[PDB]
Amino acid sequence: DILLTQSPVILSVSPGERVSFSCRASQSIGTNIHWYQQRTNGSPRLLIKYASESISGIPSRFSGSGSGTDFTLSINSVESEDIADYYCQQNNNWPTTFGAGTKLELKRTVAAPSVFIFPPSDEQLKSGTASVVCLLNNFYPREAKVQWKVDNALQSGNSQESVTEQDSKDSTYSLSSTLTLSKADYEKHKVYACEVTHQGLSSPVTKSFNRGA
Amino acid sequence: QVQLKQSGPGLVQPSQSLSITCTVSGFSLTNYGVHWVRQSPGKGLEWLGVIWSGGNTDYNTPFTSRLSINKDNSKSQVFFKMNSLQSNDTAIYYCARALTYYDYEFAYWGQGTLVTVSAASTKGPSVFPLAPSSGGTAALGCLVKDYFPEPVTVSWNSGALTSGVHTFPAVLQSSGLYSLSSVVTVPSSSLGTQTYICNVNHKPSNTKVDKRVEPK
Amino acid sequence: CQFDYSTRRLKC
Ligand SMILES: *[C@@H]1O[C@H](CO)[C@@H](O)[C@H](O)[C@H]1NC(C)=O
Repeated sequence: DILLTQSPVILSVSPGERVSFSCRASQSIGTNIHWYQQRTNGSPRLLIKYASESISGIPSRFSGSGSGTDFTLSINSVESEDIADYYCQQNNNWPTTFGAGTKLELKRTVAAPSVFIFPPSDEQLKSGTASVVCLLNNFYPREAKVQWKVDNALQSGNSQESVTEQDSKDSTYSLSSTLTLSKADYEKHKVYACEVTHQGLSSPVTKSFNRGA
Repeated sequence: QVQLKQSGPGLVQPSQSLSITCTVSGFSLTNYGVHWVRQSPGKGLEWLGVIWSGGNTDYNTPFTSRLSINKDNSKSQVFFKMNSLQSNDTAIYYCARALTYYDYEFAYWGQGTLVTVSAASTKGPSVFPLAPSSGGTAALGCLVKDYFPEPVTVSWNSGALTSGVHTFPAVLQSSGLYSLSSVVTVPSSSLGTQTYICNVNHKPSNTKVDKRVEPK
Repeated sequence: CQFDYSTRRLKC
């Protein structure tokens, strides 16, 4: 099988810059390469066929070139909606094979998160479990720390984080941190607090509530 | 309007078989071949096979023995079946159509079918409100907890509310069950006027839940 | 990087 090597592994650029994806084939394949874009939760989207030929409905800023073993996909001016993974495909040689992909990330100005804290609903407490949720909304860059404290006791190992992919409009991230306790432990304490550290904040920001109100 | 719609996601036991239906529209199966591609953590995008216009099939070498593709032209359906699934066969499976009847330039894709190979049981989720308690902007959401397998879809107000919606990736809990939250920011002055409902669908368990989220 | 079937994105 033909081995397609895509470089680099991750591409980080700023809006408006030109950007080039590379696809190198293990042997000459002429111009029999196709490019695909995959957005978050999407199916692959055909961008370029046969190294350079255009595809109906694809913005003109996408273009391709190359022949033999070295191929290039270009975006002459990347937009925030181009945030995606990009794959090449060869079909000069059965069976058709795909490269491993290049992830395109977009830089932008630092944006501090907006922090919200959610107590567990009375409905969940009937099931004997308490989920406390801390939301960090629309921030950049991705790195962030969430520190949980229950009655000033530092929580460790009993929380989980989930981070969205870069937003297609403003290029920010959002983060959820879920602290999971048992109902018995939750009813034994009053002050629940998440402290958020981020580059866009001059000081750590703490959102807290008292069980009850 | 060429479209490919696949059957829903589901759980398959180890060593059991997988079945997926691809219903096409905007073209006839007698004029175009339908390809099958999967996308896994182990091997990324992987071409599996194809059933051509006349009914012939080609299978990629490592699937010659456990792959089978059929179709019904009149009903515009293509049937994908793979035997002896193992854990690393967990992937998203697509049907695809090329630009021409003979080529491999995949211009049209199905929406994908997440197939999970696991011995576990299917379990529908519980949905709990993230009730709003800064700067006129209130945040609220839904906690979709304790389901298996992936995926679950969340919309807001039956698709009418999309602005400011974040649906976080599912995370695996120690129980072997998934959990996620879906949030949205709204004007706080609309909490007493507008209703906010998250529409949760866990197709693997046929669980459909609408959760109204209110200030507590 | 590795494909993540939850988000259909490469996770590195
Ligand atoms: C699954 O495991 C088998 C056994 O080694 C291997 O041959 C195959 O390539 C694997 N498939 C993946 C990782 O998608």
